[PDB]
Amino acid sequence: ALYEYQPLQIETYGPHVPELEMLGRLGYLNHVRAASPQDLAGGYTSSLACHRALQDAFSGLFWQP
Amino acid sequence: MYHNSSQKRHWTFSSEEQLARLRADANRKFRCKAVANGDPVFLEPHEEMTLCKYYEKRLLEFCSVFKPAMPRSVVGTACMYFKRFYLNNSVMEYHPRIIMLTCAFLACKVDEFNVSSPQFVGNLRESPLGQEKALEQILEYELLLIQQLNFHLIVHNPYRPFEGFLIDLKTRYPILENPEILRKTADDFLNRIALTDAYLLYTPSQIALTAILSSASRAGITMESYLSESLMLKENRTCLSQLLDIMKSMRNLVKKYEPPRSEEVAVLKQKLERCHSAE
Amino acid sequence: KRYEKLDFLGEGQFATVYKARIVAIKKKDGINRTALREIKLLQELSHPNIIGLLDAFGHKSNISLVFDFMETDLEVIIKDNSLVLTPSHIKAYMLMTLQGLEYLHQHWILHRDLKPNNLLLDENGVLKLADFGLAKSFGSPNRAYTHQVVTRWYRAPELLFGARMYGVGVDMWAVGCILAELLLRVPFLPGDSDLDQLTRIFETLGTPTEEQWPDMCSLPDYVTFKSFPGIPLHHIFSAAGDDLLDLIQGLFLFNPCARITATQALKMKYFSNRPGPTPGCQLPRP
Repeated sequence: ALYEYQPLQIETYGPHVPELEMLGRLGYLNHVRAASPQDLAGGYTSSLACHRALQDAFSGLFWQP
Repeated sequence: MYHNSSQKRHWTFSSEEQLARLRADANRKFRCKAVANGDPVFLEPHEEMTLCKYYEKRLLEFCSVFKPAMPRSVVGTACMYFKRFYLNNSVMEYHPRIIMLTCAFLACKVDEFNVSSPQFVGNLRESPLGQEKALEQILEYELLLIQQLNFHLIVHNPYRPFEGFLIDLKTRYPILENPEILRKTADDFLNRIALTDAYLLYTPSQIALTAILSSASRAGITMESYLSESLMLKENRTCLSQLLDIMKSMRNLVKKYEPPRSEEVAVLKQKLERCHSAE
Repeated sequence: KRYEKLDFLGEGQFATVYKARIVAIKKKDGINRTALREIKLLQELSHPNIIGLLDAFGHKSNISLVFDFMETDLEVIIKDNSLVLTPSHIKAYMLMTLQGLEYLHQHWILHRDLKPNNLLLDENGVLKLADFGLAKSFGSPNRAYTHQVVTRWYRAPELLFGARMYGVGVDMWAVGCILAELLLRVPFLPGDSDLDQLTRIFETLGTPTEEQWPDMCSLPDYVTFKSFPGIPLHHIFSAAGDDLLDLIQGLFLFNPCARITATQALKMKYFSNRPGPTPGCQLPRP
């Protein structure tokens, strides 16, 4: 009865959001404000903001009541 | 998140006809109470709608001059609370002047915009006694408002989605060289969209994208490749057609939006005051 | 309204809790901001390891929140000297905590009050994150937060150094402290003040350096501490296998960015390895 990680299956009804760790490589973080040293020291990265904003833009773009 | 939100589930309606039916039911359900208690004193649904449009404008004015600076998120939430409230309630039963302030008051708490009661009612242009009366009325209706919202307090506004699309366009759509030239006109169109029933009929993402593509169309920029190439709707042509029809439908709501006329509002205000004098 | 009002369960600062026919009801500023916080967040969340808000109602400026009735919490389990916490039990508790937290973090909400007594268990041994009175959305740059969140014993060093902005690390550190309390059966880091808390962290885990935590000195309440070596984790957790020490290590990374996320924690070999997590129905009951 061993555990195996399955990702959370949540239908977003919108375009694919790139993974948080890929945002730097894909060039998204060039268009979000840099997290300050104090922000970074607490674990707040510009990648969080950017990822939240893309997810909100794509959430339910295709959904119809 | 919008895609599993109460907003999507319970407060995004199939059509204007379905809204008009909720509002019509509200108007006749009040009339049936007032007649059962005890003439042309009663407002017709189209008159209620004119007053609600007028008070929604007064809610925006309130939130715009509110010190300390109210975040757009709180204003969006308050305006949504106001629209939702008057789907299922008559302006003849609950005065929209009180409900609109109670909307702003609740929105400030829900959106974690920490203001004390006195600094809230400090923003009203009334005597200290008037502000204390206003506060007592807001406290009386705060639970009523929450009940009529069915305790669905999180509102998804189009503003974050709007930010997400601008990041995406700047990253993946270099054909649009500077996407920030769309911001002012796209914001102007978002404001206009907000005056309509759009917030009850479309997703925040759909609203945000409509604003951006409307602003693009006014600029002369034909950016249908963003939908087909970047959003990958060239694969799913029906999903593309469905999306273009939502945006057309939303552009049509804004074109056919009539603002309340001064002389009309004055007459319906006097009529509204007369309804609340007797109850 | 439609609730029998059976038994008294407890009292708090902002509310009082009663058992009702089975559910738990929690009864000039207006309606309590802690009550609104719980209503507004739990209405938007639906996950087996997050407490369900079944109904809300009241009168005047008083509301009653209706929840699933929970039988016990981890604090009762940990403090119960009779019941033995096997490695399988610990894994199960941690798995559900993390699955609830993965879902919560996916929806851009921090709990910010993780501790054994906010990890409620039902009769079926399903663990739920409860008490969303301090829970808050994260990942917004404009939003400013307070550093006094999380009860002191479970508070992460970035909070204790006055982090205004933070992320899932505040929950994951508390998850490490819960794990440590499950393994030791006593609070890991029982500090009597914000300075005694930081001391106990650094005396146990070592004083972090600019290598282990690049920008630690930029945090507004940062105080330079005596450089301790810190007790090797295998000396603290004598019975912990290497997989569990790797989990603990990752939950207690000083750098909150490096500190493992709920999803990363869930993907760690600890959760995959033998023995498997105890099924809910077989978890120990006080």
